[PDB]
Amino acid sequence: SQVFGVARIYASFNDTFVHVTDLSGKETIARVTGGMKVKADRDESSPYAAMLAAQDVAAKCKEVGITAVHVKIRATGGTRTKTPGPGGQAALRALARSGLRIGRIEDVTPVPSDSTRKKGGRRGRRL
Amino acid sequence: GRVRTKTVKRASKALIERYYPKLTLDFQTNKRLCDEIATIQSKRLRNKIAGYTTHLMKRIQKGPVRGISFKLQEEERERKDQYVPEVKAARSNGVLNVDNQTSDLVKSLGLKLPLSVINVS
Amino acid sequence: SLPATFDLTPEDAQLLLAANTHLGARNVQVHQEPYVFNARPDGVHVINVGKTWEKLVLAARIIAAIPNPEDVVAISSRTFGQRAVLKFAAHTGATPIAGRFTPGSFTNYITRSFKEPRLVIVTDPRSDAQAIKEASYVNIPVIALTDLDSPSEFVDVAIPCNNRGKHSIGLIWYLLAREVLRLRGALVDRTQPWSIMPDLYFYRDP
Amino acid sequence: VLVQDLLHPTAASEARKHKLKTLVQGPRSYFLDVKCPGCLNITTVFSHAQTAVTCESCSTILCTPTGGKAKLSEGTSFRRK
Amino acid sequence: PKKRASNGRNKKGRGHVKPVRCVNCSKSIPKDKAIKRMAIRNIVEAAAVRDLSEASVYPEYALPKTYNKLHYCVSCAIHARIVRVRSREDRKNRAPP
Amino acid sequence: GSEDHSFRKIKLRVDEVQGKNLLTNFHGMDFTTDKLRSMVRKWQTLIEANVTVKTSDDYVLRIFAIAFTRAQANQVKAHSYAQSSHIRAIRKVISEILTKEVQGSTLAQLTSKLIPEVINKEIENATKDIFPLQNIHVRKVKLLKQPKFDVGALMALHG
RNA sequence: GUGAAAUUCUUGGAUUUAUUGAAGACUAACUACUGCGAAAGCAUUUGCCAAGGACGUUUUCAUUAAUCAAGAACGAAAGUUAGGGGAUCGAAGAUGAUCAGAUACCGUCGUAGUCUUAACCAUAAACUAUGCCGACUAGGGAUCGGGUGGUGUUUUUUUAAUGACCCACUCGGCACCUUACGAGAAAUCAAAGUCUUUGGGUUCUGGGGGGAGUAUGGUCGCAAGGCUGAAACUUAAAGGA
Repeated sequence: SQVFGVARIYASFNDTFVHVTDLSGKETIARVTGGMKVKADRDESSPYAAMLAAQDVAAKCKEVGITAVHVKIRATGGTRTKTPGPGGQAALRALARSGLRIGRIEDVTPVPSDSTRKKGGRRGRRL
Repeated sequence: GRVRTKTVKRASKALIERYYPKLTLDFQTNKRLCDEIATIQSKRLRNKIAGYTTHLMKRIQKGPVRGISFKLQEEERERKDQYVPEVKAARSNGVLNVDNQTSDLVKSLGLKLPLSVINVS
Repeated sequence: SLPATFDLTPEDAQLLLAANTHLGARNVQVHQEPYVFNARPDGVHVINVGKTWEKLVLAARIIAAIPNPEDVVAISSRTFGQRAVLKFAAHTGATPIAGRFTPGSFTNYITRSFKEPRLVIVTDPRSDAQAIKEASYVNIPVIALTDLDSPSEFVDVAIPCNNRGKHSIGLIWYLLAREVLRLRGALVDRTQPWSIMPDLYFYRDP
Repeated sequence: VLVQDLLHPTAASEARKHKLKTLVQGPRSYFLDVKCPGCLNITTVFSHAQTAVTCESCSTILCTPTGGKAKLSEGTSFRRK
Repeated sequence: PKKRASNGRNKKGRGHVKPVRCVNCSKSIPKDKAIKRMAIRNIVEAAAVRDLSEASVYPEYALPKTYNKLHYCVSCAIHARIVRVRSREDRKNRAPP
Repeated sequence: GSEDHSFRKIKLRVDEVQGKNLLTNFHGMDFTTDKLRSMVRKWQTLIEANVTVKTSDDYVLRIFAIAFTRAQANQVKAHSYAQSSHIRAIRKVISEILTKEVQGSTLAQLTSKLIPEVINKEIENATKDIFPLQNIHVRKVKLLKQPKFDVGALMALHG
């Protein structure tokens, strides 16, 4: 006896997203970016913005009757890092703190099979 | 600290060799004695030699302490030395065990084997 | 030196079938040993099962080379051993050296338990790696007690057994000696038994 | 070793050492008189085929060529020589 | 000085190699020299895992991993104290600890 | 319901409504990710698959059979590698073993050869008579050229 | 995205995820005091193609060989000429950063080039900064390739068979340790040893520091440029350990 919205988190760097949808996700619901819960504008990726941010995800999920939740983590990804930033950790523990249930966890970080030539230039990024 | 010194140790460690027998732990009976023996400078120095010594006879008894032996510990090693009796004589399993590949050289070498051995991992 | 019975008598297939010494090893047959009877289709090397009475009892005249057996030792540093090599040191000649070997003890005039031998020996040539080297030096013959496993360069003869646990490490020197003694010493010449057990010989405490 | 007769060493050390060093060189390959079962015939085959030879004519097959030594079929006595 | 009987790295019979880009330097740099490491950790962490197998709807699931390799310039390898400076002799080692 | 497939997800798509109960047709298959990137190690051969295919239900499907070498139980060396020509022979095997369990066909009839991982078996027993192998997936599986609706060819998948 | 930043993407829902696709690029870990090539240089797999080293050899020919001014193949990359390719990096150019300035370092994009066919150029710290042939000195323990011997280790299948293995030996490597009898300015060197007890064979090079590998001529190249290579003038040190 429960329903399941899908998470749809992500934290590079300098920002992070708690972003609920349906389990299909052609529709969406309460999306929360970092800067939003911090106007320093400095630390937009903070172990905290995420923290008070996730709690928006169970305010506007424990609003439109999302009991419970399955949960996705994405890096940048791409070319980039594939080393999850702060975010995703603090979220993954604040989301458990907000009554929410949890189910099926897994990365999605977009991996390439090579090719797109990475930025910087040969001799590199450098201070 | 409280950390001992050469002049001191190496004065008790020389002493402890001869005088284990007069030898004690009431250290106030060594203190006196430790003048009749060494030809010491001072009173302070002298009270720090015997302090150390009593740190030897209080642990010697407890057991074998290190790089120091005085004709009394070395005669309990010709007394503790020796042992197992009987020496090795198998009856009980007689035949003495002889890998079963242990028959070729010694069929090509002697006189009497009372042997034990692995008919074939 | 063909004799008479040193020859197998009425019991040399009965007593090592409860102890395993024909056995070899897992997926391992080391180019460096005639010292593997075939090799079966289900598991495992059935060590050749007639030639350890060939280079564990060369191994007994070579000495017979001691005028004074405490030089005739037993080399080690294991657990199941410290109760057969300590012990080869008791019932005849030898300083036991199990546990501390005493590194140098054969390199180099500067140590403790002092060595200057002429045929030492060596349980595990994986535990005893310095009669192959403390010999590839200067003038100290050696003898490894050469499982399917013993770099053979410079321990010039073979001494095969089996050590994957259990007994036969200690309970095998026993045979170096018995039969070294029946050249020279004091025991007795088919049989009038031999007053220990191969089931004194095992542990002392786990 | 400070020394050794290299004339004649062991028989051992040759069997293993490479064909072209036993001192005087000599081959390993050698021939092998085959009764296919049907006929009595006896064809003189070589240990390293390169050719499968047919047996005599029965048209049979015998021995496939591989890296070095044929793999001979089932029937074949293959007495060596 | 020569420094380094290889040279730096891993290349022989082999003449020239397909290079890699650094996660960090973001430099380029052949797959010899490189200096590769698997972190692998539990997405979860120690502190929380208790609030996870707690509030899950799973009577346990398990705890799925997080795979990845990691490429480094040698510069950023020392700046970030992955590789150090091993005296001269403790070089010609090659042990994890 | 089970926990042995604990990994691996099903992509379903809604074909049509009713009542409020949207029915469904199979979309495709996925592994978790992770478990793919795990099963791979350093130190050993990696292989790969594929083959497209006209089922007959007339669906066009591409499948992926990843598969490793395993060592031997009893194998000095640190490894477990392949030779190469043996791998050439390894991939070709796989091709047939999959067209064959795809003609012998349908999505519905196909589906319950993916759930109980029976193709996985069929690989190992044509392969052993080569090489050892482990892990052997299908990893994926994706649609292309699925034909026209046929409401109940699907409403026959329910009751 | 960072040392910390900001430029940058963000209902036109990025970053994440799933799976499939497309394209050109590379050949991970294995991968080492190890492989082969004249050097440059070469790692996914298999098939042709011809080449070659080392051994082994009671085959052969019989002094044919050593180094080489002239001359003639190859020559990293960059760069050029015209087509193809144009993922990624990424001088140049633009940028936001930092900074007293910052035309640089840091970040994001980015032609050209990286890749290939066909043709040029011929330089490099092309590095063991050590010409090759040879011949002789002093110990070792490893390894790659062969070959020889051990009723050698497993494989077990019935014994063999091979094969992996062990060890014994050797010839040829690619190195390493240790001594110093020797050599050296020394640091160090089994070759930089056998040199004032001065000489086995021969080809290149240098004779203080700069001026300067420039100016000139002469020449190869389409160009970049190479090879050749002054002097006047100036100067008591420049340098090695």
